Amino acid sequence: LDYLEQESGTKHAREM
Amino acid sequence: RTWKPEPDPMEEQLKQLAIQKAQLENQKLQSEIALNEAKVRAEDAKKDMTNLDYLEQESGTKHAREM
Repeated sequence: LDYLEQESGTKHAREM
Repeated sequence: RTWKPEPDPMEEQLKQLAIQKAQLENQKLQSEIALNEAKVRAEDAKKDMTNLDYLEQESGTKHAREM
């Protein structure tokens, strides 16, 4: 899950 | 002639417990193989995460997201 979120930019999107 | 060798309760049981022990040992080995496979999968996931972190750092994606 952490790899998919990092690859898809979901973490970056949620950071903003 | 009419002599039936009496069975020994103890010596009887012990054998049943030894059979149970053998079965339990086989199940223990199976569980150990399962655990080793699970650890292999976990290490593969960690390797994938490390590869992702290396690619992001090399390509500057981390720097881009930092801004």
